[PDB]
Amino acid sequence: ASLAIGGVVIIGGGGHAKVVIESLRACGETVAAIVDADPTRAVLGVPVVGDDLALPMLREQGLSRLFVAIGDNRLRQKLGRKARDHGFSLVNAIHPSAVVSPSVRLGEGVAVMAGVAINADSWIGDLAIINTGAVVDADCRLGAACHLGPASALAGGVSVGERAFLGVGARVIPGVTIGADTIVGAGGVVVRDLPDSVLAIGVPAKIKGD
Amino acid sequence: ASLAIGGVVIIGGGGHAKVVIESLRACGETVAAIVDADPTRAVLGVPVVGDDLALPMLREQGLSRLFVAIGDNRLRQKLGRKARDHGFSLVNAIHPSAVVSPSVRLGEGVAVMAGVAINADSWIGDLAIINTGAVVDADCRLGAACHLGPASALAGGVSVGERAFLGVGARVIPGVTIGADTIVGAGGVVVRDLPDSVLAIGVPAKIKGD
Amino acid sequence: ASLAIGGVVIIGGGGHAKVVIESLRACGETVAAIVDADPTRAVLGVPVVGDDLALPMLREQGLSRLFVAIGDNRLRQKLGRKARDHGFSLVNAIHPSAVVSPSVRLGEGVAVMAGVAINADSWIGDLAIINTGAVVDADCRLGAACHLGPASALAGGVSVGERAFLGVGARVIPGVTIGADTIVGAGGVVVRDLPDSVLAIGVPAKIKGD
Ligand SMILES: CC(C)(COP(=O)(O)OP(=O)(O)OC[C@H]1O[C@@H](n2cnc3c(N)ncnc32)[C@H](O)[C@@H]1OP(=O)(O)O)[C@@H](O)C(=O)NCCC(=O)NCCS
Ligand SMILES: CC(C)(COP(=O)(O)OP(=O)(O)OC[C@H]1O[C@@H](n2cnc3c(N)ncnc32)[C@H](O)[C@@H]1OP(=O)(O)O)[C@@H](O)C(=O)NCCC(=O)NCCS
Ligand SMILES: CC(C)(COP(=O)(O)OP(=O)(O)OC[C@H]1O[C@@H](n2cnc3c(N)ncnc32)[C@H](O)[C@@H]1OP(=O)(O)O)[C@@H](O)C(=O)NCCC(=O)NCCS
Ligand SMILES: C[C@H]1O[C@H](OP(=O)(O)OP(=O)(O)OC[C@H]2O[C@@H](n3cnc4c(=O)[nH]c(N)nc43)[C@H](O)[C@@H]2O)[C@@H](O)[C@@H](O)[C@@H]1N
Ligand SMILES: C[C@H]1O[C@H](OP(=O)(O)OP(=O)(O)OC[C@H]2O[C@@H](n3cnc4c(=O)[nH]c(N)nc43)[C@H](O)[C@@H]2O)[C@@H](O)[C@@H](O)[C@@H]1N
Ligand SMILES: C[C@H]1O[C@H](OP(=O)(O)OP(=O)(O)OC[C@H]2O[C@@H](n3cnc4c(=O)[nH]c(N)nc43)[C@H](O)[C@@H]2O)[C@@H](O)[C@@H](O)[C@@H]1N
Ligand SMILES: [Cl-]
Ligand SMILES: [Cl-]
Ligand SMILES: [Cl-]
Ligand code: NA
Repeated sequence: ASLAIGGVVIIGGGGHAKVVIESLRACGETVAAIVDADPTRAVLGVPVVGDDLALPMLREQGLSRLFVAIGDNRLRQKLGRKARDHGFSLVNAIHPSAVVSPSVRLGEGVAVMAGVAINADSWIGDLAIINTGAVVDADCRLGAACHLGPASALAGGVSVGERAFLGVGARVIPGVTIGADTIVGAGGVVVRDLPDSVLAIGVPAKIKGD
Repeated sequence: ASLAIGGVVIIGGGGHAKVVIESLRACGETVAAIVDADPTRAVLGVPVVGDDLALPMLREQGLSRLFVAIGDNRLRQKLGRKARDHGFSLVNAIHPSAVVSPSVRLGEGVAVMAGVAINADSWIGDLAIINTGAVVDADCRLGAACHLGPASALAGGVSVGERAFLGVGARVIPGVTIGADTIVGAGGVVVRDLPDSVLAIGVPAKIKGD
Repeated sequence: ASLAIGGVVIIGGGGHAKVVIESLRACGETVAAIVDADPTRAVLGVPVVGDDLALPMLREQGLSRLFVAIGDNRLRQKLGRKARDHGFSLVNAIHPSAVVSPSVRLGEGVAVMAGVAINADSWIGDLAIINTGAVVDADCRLGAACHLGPASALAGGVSVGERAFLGVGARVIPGVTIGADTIVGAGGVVVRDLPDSVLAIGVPAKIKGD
């Protein structure tokens, strides 16, 4: 738990964390430490210092910036609130190759991976993930802790509910609203609104029941 | 109608205009004014000065560069001809993140959005839209006023007819020709030539009649 | 066969070569000559000097760097071995717009086109093609001489066998293994492992027999 001052604490030490670490370093930021539910190491050279019980120690030692690198959307949302309760500020991890329009509103704790484009007047909720190569056209609204998977695309005016997940290569046509907690499978093409809490797959995407 | 000299006039004041405005500003250009069929405001800080009846006034006051920011392909084509009749030059609106190969032939009034790649020896007709994240591989031929939607992709040697439209995430395999005025739905995967004036949807794309 | 010293020899003079030539020139490299099975010209200003029988002459004259610009995966693999037997080093042709993470392991003779992203801890075999706009998420393993077509995407932890081919816009969900010599059609969405030597198409991708 000997750290250098000033850097970013990461919650989570998986594959998603690797990619976030490399976005932060590409921006010139320093990653100080990881906390992981397996407290046993290092991720890309960043030390795993403990589990979430190490958060107060990290804060006391002067570290105050944090990113939640956990793919699971509800868990990420809960951990972001825990981190803020412990006095951390949630940074954004935006790869320098991402194109984020100057009229985009960004929340906090947002991941925006390499190759992303986000166009005019889009709003991006806290703790959203806009993954590698994803496209978000103008006037979209992305709720807190949703996840646009790699190579997915939203055409204009699409709203994505809190904690919704779009799989790799999913597509949404203009004006569509997708409910909270909804999953679009990989490659699904969404051509009408989706309610909350369903799973939709196919071209066109169709809701799959039990 | 008090303007600064030297900038670009925009026909259209919708969501597409927002994105074009931001491409032009990312290149260091100034947008002078919008003309919109609803002559009532501002779009991203650009004043709406009137409807298309204001074109001659704008030209007389020394403005001579124009972009047609209208998604509808036939309407865009008609408005580009009107603009040229009124003595405007049609500029291109190419986001600085777009990769346009040095052997690409570009027309005039072309939009090329953020994250696009256009490879060797492709030809891009006047008033085409190559939207956000779209890929155009080598040796493609894009007719005037066609529209490759966001995240769409053409493999090599594909020809797209005048005013054809490919929806978000559409794909075309090598060597395919798509007729004029044809629509490929979002996510459609085109594996054989399409004639003029049809609608094709699905993986693989199939023509949908009445 | 009068050449300038120091540049890259290209095997193949087709559409793929055009794109590779332009990646190399975008990096400031000089392309010295093409050898093509049709020994009859120039490709983008690069002289065709002969067929593969000209390799020893080229080496003797001091040229030692080579790229194999042949789309056919098995043929490319064979030609890369021939080139190395003749004393050439196989360079990589990585467009400057590609984002290649600093923990990616790259082989030799690899093409990485414009707009590609390759994330943390991915390994890319010799003579792989990562084509225009393709995305490779973290922890992927790409075998020698495979081809990820334009706008394709691998989510995390995907393994692609030697000489496998993914068509334009193909998608693979996390953790999937695709066998050697397997073809995924354009737009195919792979949701379970694929054995060697099959063809799979559709959303979801399904193996197509005779
Ligand atoms: C749709 C999904 C959520 C289903 O997971 P699951 O319910 O465990 O489903 P299974 O793998 O057991 O397959 C269920 C059935 O749906 C089909 N299926 C699975 N995923 C599909 C998809 N994306 N599109 C269409 N059909 C799909 C399967 O072929 C199977 O069909 P069957 O009835 O013929 O066997 C999942 O396959 C998916 O697409 N995940 C995306 C994950 C992702 O992209 N992650 C990126 C993280 S960065
Ligand atoms: C294909 C499209 C043009 C059809 O529009 P429409 O004819 O008004 O069709 P509807 O929304 O009434 O739906 C018609 C039927 O086709 C199906 N469908 C619609 N779009 C589909 C698509 N892209 N792929 C496959 N099926 C589709 C619907 O499920 C419906 O099926 P049903 O017979 O089971 O009800 C449209 O859905 C589309 O894909 N638009 C793309 C727009 C776009 O990407 N814009 C980006 C601008 S930058
Ligand atoms: C799948 C593929 C390999 C099949 O080639 P092929 O076996 O010669 O097939 P054909 O063109 O004769 O069509 C065979 C059948 O499969 C269907 N089909 C073809 N390609 C398909 C695809 N990608 N997805 C779903 N169905 C497809 C056809 O509609 C036809 O169906 P039918 O039985 O109703 O006629 C090919 O179409 C493909 O997708 N190629 C991708 C090439 C590419 O992306 N290259 C980029 C290089 S950089
Ligand atoms: C967006 C990505 O999300 C998922 O990636 P991921 O990195 O979140 O998932 P995994 O690789 O399983 O790693 C999650 C890591 O997160 C840790 N973890 C799991 N729960 C906790 C927790 O409560 N607190 C802390 N501090 N860490 C936790 C696990 O011990 C594990 O090391 C996967 O679904 C990927 O496919 C996807 N690309
Ligand atoms: C490429 C894009 O095309 C479409 O976007 P768009 O910006 O063209 O569409 P809208 O948002 O409806 O806006 C069109 C604007 O264009 C104006 N307009 C419509 N017709 C005219 C016209 O004849 N002359 C002028 N000067 N303006 C015209 C309308 O009054 C409206 O303000 C949509 O289909 C989008 O989903 C798509 N991304
Ligand atoms: C990745 C790309 O692969 C394929 O492109 P390609 O450039 O390899 O294919 P083609 O345009 O037919 O050109 C292949 C060139 O490669 C030459 N060639 C074919 N065989 C040989 C060879 O053994 N030695 C040499 N030196 N050259 C060979 C042919 O004479 C021809 O000029 C196509 O499938 C494209 O659609 C795809 N984008
Ligand atoms: Cl660091
Ligand atoms: Cl301006
Ligand atoms: Cl050169
Ligand atoms: Na892209």
